[PDB]
Amino acid sequence: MVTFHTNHGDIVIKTFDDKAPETVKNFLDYCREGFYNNTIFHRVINGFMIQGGGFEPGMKQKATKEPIKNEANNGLKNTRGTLAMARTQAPHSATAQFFINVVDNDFLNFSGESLQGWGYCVFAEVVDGMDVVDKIKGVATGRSGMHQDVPKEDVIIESVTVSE
Repeated sequence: MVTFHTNHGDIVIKTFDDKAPETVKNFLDYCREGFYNNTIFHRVINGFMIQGGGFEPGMKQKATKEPIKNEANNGLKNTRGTLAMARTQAPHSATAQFFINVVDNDFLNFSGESLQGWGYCVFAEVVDGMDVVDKIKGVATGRSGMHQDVPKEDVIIESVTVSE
């Protein structure tokens, strides 16, 4: 288990260690190294997802490790409350950024090992604090440089605690 301590409340998640082993290891290493301390949910789209783990306040992107393999061919679906890895168009490009699905986002799901099919790798699920996720997803947002859906007030991941 892992708890995001945000300035809107605690989000408790259970990792899917068997189904996305490299994603979960990559995630837990960032957690333990403090990488997510004082990052924000920088992209918030109600009825879609909330995305964070990349930027400090002022959209100062953090330096990351080399990207990880996409494990979305594990068959796990981007249903409400699941966590998945954000990434660019390249399927195996994900680094630290993740998002929480706030609806069932069936269109994000793996359908084939290809550009358009690879989809987004689910690696954990919220087990407590979906109320906090539902508060964050509804905050006011706006533009910030080349970025859209940036919360007008920072939604800050203050720190992460690991439970074993």
